[PDB]
Amino acid sequence: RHCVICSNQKAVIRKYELNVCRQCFRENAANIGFSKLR
Amino acid sequence: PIHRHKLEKMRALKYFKVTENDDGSFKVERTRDECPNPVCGAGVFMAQHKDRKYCGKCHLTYAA
RNA sequence: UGUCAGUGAGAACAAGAAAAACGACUCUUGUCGGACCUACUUGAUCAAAAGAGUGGGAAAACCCCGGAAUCACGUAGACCCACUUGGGACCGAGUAUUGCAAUUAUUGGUCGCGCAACGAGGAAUGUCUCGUAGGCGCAGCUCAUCAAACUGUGCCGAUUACGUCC
RNA sequence: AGGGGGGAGUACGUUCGCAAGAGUGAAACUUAAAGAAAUUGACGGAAUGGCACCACAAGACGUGGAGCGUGCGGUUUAAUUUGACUCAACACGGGGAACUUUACCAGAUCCGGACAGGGUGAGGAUUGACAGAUUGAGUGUUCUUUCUCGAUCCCCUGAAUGGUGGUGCAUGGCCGCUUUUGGUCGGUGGAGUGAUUUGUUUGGUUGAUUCCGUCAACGGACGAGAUCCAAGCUGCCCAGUAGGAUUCA
Repeated sequence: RHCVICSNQKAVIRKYELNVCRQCFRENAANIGFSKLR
Repeated sequence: PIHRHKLEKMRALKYFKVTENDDGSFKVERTRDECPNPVCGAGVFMAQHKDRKYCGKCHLTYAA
């Protein structure tokens, strides 16, 4: 497909649960409310 | 030393399409041939090419 | 291959998780339904692939929210110690489906080739002590379309050791 | 007896000795260290005490030579884009890529070259355009025809922005590993000329610098522990999409 927070279209696009945050990796680009505890 | 396509064209009109229909005794009539049914009014005129005429702006098939 | 065992049939029975909304139409004094799935019935007075209509859901609603593999079975099934009726990989013909575009992309499909490999496989080398190893299946993931991959849930479920430091 | 280290206890002369050798003893040339002791690290086919199914024992299942899928190497080709190469390469770069993605190749295009400060307004190098031509591309880029024209597009410099280009040995952030072990650091005091050391230490216990004891250490800070997340048993909450109980039927 294509991405909306980059225009790269490569370095892999997440479209799981209707979000993109893997053309800007979510570890760097957090505050989506996710956490790791386990 | 070839640039292929794109060059200067210098084309189109000079003082041609100078005015509308000349007047002041009777009206004498235009340079070219008429355009029936334009949508931009009859200030557009049609080509002479292959016995066909064509409107470069309202894109009609009409012939002479 | 005989410790699913290879082609046939029937029974009982599982769990996370995915899903929906387009400035596109219609609707009004400030605006509703179509790109998700699954149900049901025609798809057999004659195949599969596959066509279409009705019906519900933003999910503890989705029809019993949960099912067919491992398993069970003597129904007195069939095969039966063979590279076969064990395995597939090559190869040709046909058709439908997906898509902006297919050039085996399609592939859940027909039906050829199987009498092509391979019979537990030299040296070498991997990793786990418990619901684990091993065996098995499903979903998510990616996304025109395809999962022998990856991630997660569930099922069947041991032998040996519980010691030492070479 | 010695005057940086080599050259050399060599050479020449000379005295002693049967000989092997002994005494005496240079230079040419070359080099900027050689050497002494202590300390902290690292290594040892050194020692001692411990700890790990990434180590081994017992032993269950594979891979390793077939037929396939995938990655890498090689060679190939117009291009076969490229990062990574013991472990912390190699179904890895959420990388199951056919047009898109795309680095790379075969060709065309745009202005993104914006910014007019030095120039062309009307009729411009122009915006849009049927036919004809251009060419894979009737495509309007281009060129001819003729039409539609804002004067932004266009002309010359300077200026510029854009990039999946290199450099990860310019660099930020992030991740891997060292290291899945129990390790780490300062103040004051003690010791040493100093580098350093003591605290952080003989013993026992523990996965553990985890504890008790002891001491030129005393009192502290992190990691560990604990706080968190999930699982197993349970109380309270507790019912209309959770599911049972009895009768009527």
